[PDB]
Amino acid sequence: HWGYGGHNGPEHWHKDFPIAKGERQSPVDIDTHTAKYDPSLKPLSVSYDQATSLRILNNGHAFNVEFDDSQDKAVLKGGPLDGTYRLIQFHFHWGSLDGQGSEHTVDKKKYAAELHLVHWNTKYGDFGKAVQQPDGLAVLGIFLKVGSAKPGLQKVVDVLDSIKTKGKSADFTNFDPRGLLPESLDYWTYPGSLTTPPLLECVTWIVLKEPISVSSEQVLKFRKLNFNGEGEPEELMVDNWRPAQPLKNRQIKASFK
Ligand SMILES: [Zn+2]
Repeated sequence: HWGYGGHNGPEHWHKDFPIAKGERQSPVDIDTHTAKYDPSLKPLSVSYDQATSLRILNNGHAFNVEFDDSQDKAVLKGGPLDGTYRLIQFHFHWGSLDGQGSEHTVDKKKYAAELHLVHWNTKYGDFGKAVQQPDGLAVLGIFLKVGSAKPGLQKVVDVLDSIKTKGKSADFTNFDPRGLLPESLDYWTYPGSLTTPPLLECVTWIVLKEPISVSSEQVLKFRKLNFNGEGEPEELMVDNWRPAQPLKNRQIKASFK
């Protein structure tokens, strides 16, 4: 029953999911002056040329674009990672207004939205086994700011009318997630968690420094989605973000000087 409503939002999650008060929770504020440049970090390798998108789903919390993850098609490697991580889905978090929406913050700056590309470690065989391990997942986070349109986002925006409510899905083949990346792959990294219940502490976060630009119209169309199911009282799908959580005994590392 968790959500982002007036009585089931992030501040209530800990009652069903006590790990919400744990030691490695996400997101966090990235204090750029305390993050350490780590010259041992490698460039990120994002290999999406063979990615196979399948479907887009409104799950009641966000929409997920799902991929075929039964072979090494779309993988993330390098950076802080050991081994190979396969893309399973991406989704976004966004606000009701342009001044909030992101989950991670940068020196307390909130962006309008955040993209998460979720990948699982192939040495565990499946996503459900991977989430039980401290190196199971790698999530690439990309901030969105409102300005110029992102051409490679428009196919996502145009299908949202067809998945307005919880439990609706649409065929979403042939989408190229390379079109959602910024120019630079400089990043920050730290060990954390899923940002939705069950909030499992299985994620190596890789948060890009350079935001992508989207238009005001593109984000406006995200905000016309619904959290509810068909025929239920309309609840616009906005402010589906968890606020920043305590960093505790963790180090944020930067890939760049
Ligand atoms: Zn997310």
